[PDB]
Amino acid sequence: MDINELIIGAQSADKHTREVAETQLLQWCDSDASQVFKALANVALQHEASLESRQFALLSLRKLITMYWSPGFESYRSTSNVEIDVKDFIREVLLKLCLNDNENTKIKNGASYCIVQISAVDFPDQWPQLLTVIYDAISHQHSLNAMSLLNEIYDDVVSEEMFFEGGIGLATMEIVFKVLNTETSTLIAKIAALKLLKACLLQMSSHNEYDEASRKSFVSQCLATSLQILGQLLTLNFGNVDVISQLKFKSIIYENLVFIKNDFSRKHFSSELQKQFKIMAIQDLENVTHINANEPLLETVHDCSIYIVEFLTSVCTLQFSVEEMNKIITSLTILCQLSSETREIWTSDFNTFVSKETGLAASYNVRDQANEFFTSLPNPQLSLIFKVVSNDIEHSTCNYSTLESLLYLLQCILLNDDEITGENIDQSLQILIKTLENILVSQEIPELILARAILTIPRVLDKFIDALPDIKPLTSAFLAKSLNLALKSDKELIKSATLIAFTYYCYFAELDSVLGPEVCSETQEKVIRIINQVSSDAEEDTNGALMEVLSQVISYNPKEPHSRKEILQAEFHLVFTISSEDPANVQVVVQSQECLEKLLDNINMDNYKNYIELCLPSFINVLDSNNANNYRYSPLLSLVLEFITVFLKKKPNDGFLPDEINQYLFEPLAKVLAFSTEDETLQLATEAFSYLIFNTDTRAMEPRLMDIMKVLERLLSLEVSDSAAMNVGPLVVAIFTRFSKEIQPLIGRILEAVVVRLIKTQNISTEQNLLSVLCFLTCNDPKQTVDFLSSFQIDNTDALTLVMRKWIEAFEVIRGEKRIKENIVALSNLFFLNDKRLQKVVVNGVQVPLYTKIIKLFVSELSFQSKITGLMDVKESVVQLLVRFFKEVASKDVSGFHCIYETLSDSERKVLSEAL
Amino acid sequence: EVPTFKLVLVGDGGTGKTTFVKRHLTGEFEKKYIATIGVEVHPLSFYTNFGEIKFDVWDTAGLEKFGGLRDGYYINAQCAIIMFDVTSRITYKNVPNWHRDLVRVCENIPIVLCGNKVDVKERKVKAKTITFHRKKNLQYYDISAKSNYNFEKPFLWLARKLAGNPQLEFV
Ligand SMILES: Nc1nc2c(ncn2[C@@H]2O[C@H](COP(=O)(O)OP(=O)(O)OP(=O)(O)O)[C@@H](O)[C@H]2O)c(=O)[nH]1
Ligand SMILES: [Mg+2]
Repeated sequence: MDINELIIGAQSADKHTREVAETQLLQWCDSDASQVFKALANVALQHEASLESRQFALLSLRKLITMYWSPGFESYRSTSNVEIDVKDFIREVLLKLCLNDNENTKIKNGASYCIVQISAVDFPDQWPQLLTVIYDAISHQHSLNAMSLLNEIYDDVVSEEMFFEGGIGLATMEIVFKVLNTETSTLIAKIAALKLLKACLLQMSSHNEYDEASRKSFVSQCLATSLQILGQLLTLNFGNVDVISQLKFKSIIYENLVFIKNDFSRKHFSSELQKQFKIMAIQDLENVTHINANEPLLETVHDCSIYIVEFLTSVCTLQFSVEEMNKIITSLTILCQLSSETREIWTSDFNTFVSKETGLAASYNVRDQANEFFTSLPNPQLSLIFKVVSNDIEHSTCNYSTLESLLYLLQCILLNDDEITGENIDQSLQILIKTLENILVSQEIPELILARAILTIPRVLDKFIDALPDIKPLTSAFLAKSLNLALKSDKELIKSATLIAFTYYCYFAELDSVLGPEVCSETQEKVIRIINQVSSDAEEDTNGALMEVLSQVISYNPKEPHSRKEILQAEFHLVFTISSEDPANVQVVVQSQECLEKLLDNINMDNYKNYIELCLPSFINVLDSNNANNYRYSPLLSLVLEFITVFLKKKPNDGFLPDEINQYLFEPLAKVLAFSTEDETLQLATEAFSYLIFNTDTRAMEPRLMDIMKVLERLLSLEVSDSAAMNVGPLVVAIFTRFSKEIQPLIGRILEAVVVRLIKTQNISTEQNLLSVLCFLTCNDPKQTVDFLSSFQIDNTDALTLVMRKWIEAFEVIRGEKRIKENIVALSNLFFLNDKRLQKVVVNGVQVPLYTKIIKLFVSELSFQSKITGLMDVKESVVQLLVRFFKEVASKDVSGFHCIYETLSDSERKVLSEAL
Repeated sequence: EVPTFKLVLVGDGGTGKTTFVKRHLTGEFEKKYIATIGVEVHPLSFYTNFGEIKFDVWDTAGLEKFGGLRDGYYINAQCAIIMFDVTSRITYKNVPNWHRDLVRVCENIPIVLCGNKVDVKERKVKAKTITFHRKKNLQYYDISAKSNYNFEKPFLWLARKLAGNPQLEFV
C-alpha cells in the first residue's frame, strides 16, 4: 500500500523483489487506479524525494497511462478507475514539472514523455489548455522548456492532418516567427525556435505532391518568411563571448537551410537567395576558421563546419567567384587538418588509418563532408578549383603543418567523376607531379604527409591519364617509389598506404601490359612481401584490405608456361594465413573465396597435381584438428570446408579429378559426415562430398561404395537435423550418376532410407528434398521402387499408402515450376506402368482411384499454367510434358481415362480438348 | 573496491541479446529463440591489464507486450548497448526509438550500436547502419553470437570509456 516501498523494491536488481514489486503495483492499480496515479504524481512532485525515485515514478506513470487512461489505446485495459478528477490533477502536475526551470533535466524529460503519451490520444481536442499554456509561455516568457516540450510533441504525436487543417501550423509558425524576429529573445531561445522551425519543415516535407491550395499558399508564405528571417539572423552579429552557442546557432541555421534546399521543391527557394546564402556560408566558414584558433569547442566547430559544407554542397551547382573559391579552399585547409588526437591514433595504430581510408570507419568528420562537396562540384567549378588547390600545394610545399590537408582536398577533387579540363592545366599538373615526386624523394617528411602523397599519386595519374603523354614511365616510376618507400621503412602506416595505392593503381591501369612481365613479377613479389610484413599486426578490418590487395596481385598472375612457382606458393600461403587469422570476418571469407577462384582459373590437369599438394594438406590438418570436438561449429572449420568445395568445384574441364585429391579428401569428409552435427558444417561437408563423388573416376571410387552408402545412411538418419538432411539430394544424384552399375544390389537400402526419413520428417523443405530424391529414384527404376515401397512396412503398416498420402499432400502444397516438372514426369512414369496394384488404392484430399487423382491433379496443373532442386533438369517446359502425357493417354493405354474424363467436370474436359 | 558498471541491453526481439549475454556469461550458445520476460541481471567479469571490470548487464525484453515497466530500468544506468539484427531491417529502422528512450532516462551515457548476427545469409541492411551513429557519436560494431567475430569489442570500448584509460585491454 506504500507507494515508496513499491518504487524502491521495483528498482532492485534481484529477480524476486522486482517481480513481486511490479506484480503488487499492477494489482493495486487494477484495483484502484485513481489512488496509484495520485500517489505517483505526488512522489514525482515531492522535491524531497530522491531523483531516482521521482524519475521511476514518472516513467511508471507513463506506462500506467498507456493502459488505464482511456479507450482508443491499442493496449487499453478494461475496468479502469481514472475519473476525470484524477486526470485534471495529474495533467496539472505534469505541466508544472515539464516547465519548472528548477527541476533537474531528467524529471523534465520524464514529464514531457508523459505529456506526449497523454497527447497521443487527448490532443488537441480534449486538452486545449496544453496548447494555451505552451503558446503563452513561449510568446510571453520565452520559456525554452515549453519550446522543447512543443518540439517533442511535434516529433511523436502531431500529424499533418492536425498541422494543416488544425490550428497547430499557423499558430506555431506565427509564434516561431515572433520569437526569431525579436532581438530581445536570448540566443538559446533562438536555437529552440529554430529547432521548432526544423520540426515544422519536417512536417511540411513528410507529405509531398500536395493537391490542396489551402496548404500550398500557407507553405509558400511560411517558406518565404522563414528564408527572410534566416537571412536576417545570418546578417546579425554577436560579441563572440558565447562562441559555442553561436556555433550551435549557425549549425541549426544551416541545418534548416539544407533541409529546405534538399527536401523541398526548387520553386520556393529562389536562386537569388541561393547566391546570397552562398556568400553568407563562405563568410561563415571564414568566421569559424578564425574562431578555431581560439576540446568541446573544436567539436562544435567541426559540427558547424559539417553543416556549412553540406549547404555549399547543395548550392554547389551555382558558380563560385575566384575569390570566394579561394576563401573556401583557405577555410577547408584549416578545417580538414587532422586533429592531434587523430594524428596520434594513426601514428600509434595504423589499423585506424586503414579503416578510415578503406571507408569502413565508424566516423564522419569534416573531411568526409569536404569529400562529398568536391565530388558534387560541376565541371567548370571543378576545373577552376583544381588550379587553386594545385597552386596552394605548390606554395605550401614547405608548410608541413597544412600540406596534408591540401593533399586531401586534391584527392577529393580527383575523386570527382567529371574529367578536369581547362586552359592551362597542363603546366599545373606538371608542377603537381614534380611536387609529388619531390615529396616521395625527400627525407624526414612526416609519415602522414608521405602517406597522403602515396595515395594521391594514383588519383593524379587516373584523372589525367588522357593528358599525360608519358603516363607509362611515370606510372612505373611512381609505383616503384611507392613500393621502395614501404620496404625501406618500419612505419606500418606507410606500408598500408603503399598497398592501398597499389590497389588504386590496379583499379585504373592494366599493369600487366604497361610494366611488362618481369616488372609485373617483381612488383608482385614486392607487394606480397609488404603484405606479409603488415599481416603480423593486422586487425580491425585491415585483413579485408590485405585480401583485396592480394586479389589484385593474383589477378596479374602470369601465364602457366612462365609463372614463377615460388610466387604462387607465397600467394597461396598468404591467402590461407590471412584468412585463417580472424576467420569470422565475413568480408575476409568472401574475398578469400574470390582469391581462390582467381588463383584456380588458370589451372590444368598437369599443374593441378602440383596444386593438390600445395592446397590440400593445409585443409586436411584443420579437418584432423577439428576431429576432437566432434566437428562442432567453428569459423575455421566452415572456412576450410568452403575452400575444399571451391577447390573441388574449380575442376579442370579436360576431364575427371585426379585420384590424389579423392584419396586426400575421402577419409576426413567421411569422418565429418559420420560424426558432425552442426547444420552449417554438415551442409558444407555434404556440398563438398557430393561434388567429389560426382567428379571422381569410376574405377577409383568403386572400392569405397560401402563407405559412401554408410555415410549417406548416417547423413539421413535421425540423429542429424532435418535442415542438414535437406542436402541429401545431390549426394544420391552423384551416387547414381557415378555408380550406374553397382547400385543395383543396394538400391533397396536407399529406398528404405529415403522413405523412412520422408515419413519421419516434419520440415516442409526437408519433405520436398526427400520427395525430389524419391522422384529421381522412381524415374531411374520405377519397377524396383514400387516393389520396395509396396513390400516394405513401417510400424506393421505398409509404406505405400502412407507415402501416397504424404506425396499427394505435399504436391498440393508444393510451389514453383522447377519442382512441379519432376513430379509431373514421376507420376507420368508411374501411370505408364499400367499395373493394377497401384491404381486400386483409394485416395482422397470424395475417395477416388489413385490414378484418377493423379490425372485430376495433372489437369489442375494444366488449368493453372493456362493463366530449384535441379535433380532432373531437362530444360524443357511443363507445357510439352503435359501435351505429350495427354497424347500418350489418348493413345489408349488404359481405357479408364475416358470414364474419368466423363466423370470430371465438363469445363475441365473442354480445357483439355482446347489444349489438345 | 571492485568497480561495477550497470549495462542495459536494448533492441527488438530476435536480435540475439540473450544469446550474446549468455555467451559472455558461460561460453555456451543456445540456438532456439525463447522470449524474455522483464529483465535478467547477469554479472559479467572481464579481466584486464589494469584490474577487473565487472559489468552488470540488464537484458531487457525487446517485445512491447513483454516490456513491462521497461523504461523503469534505465534509471541510474551508466552505459547501454543497442542491438539490432542485420537480417531484419525493421529493427534498424526502430533503433532510433531505442536511442531516444535511452538518452531520455540517462542522457550522454556511452552507448554502443551493435549489428548482431552478421553471419546469417548476407547483410540485409548493408552500409545504411553508418548513417545513424555518425551524427549521435555512437560506435557501430558488427558482432555475432554464432561466431565470435567481435563479441568482446563492445565491452572493451565501454570499459575504455568508463575507466578513462584508452590503453586498457582484455586478457
Ligand atoms: N545465426 C545466428 N543466430 C543467432 C546469433 N545470435 C543469436 N542467434 C539466434 O537467434 C535467436 C536470438 O535469441 P535471443 O538472444 O533471445 O534474442 P533477443 O532479441 O535477445 O530476445 P529477447 O531477449 O527475448 O528480446 C536464437 O534463436 C539464437 O540462437 C548469431 O550470432 N547468429
Ligand atoms: Mg530473447
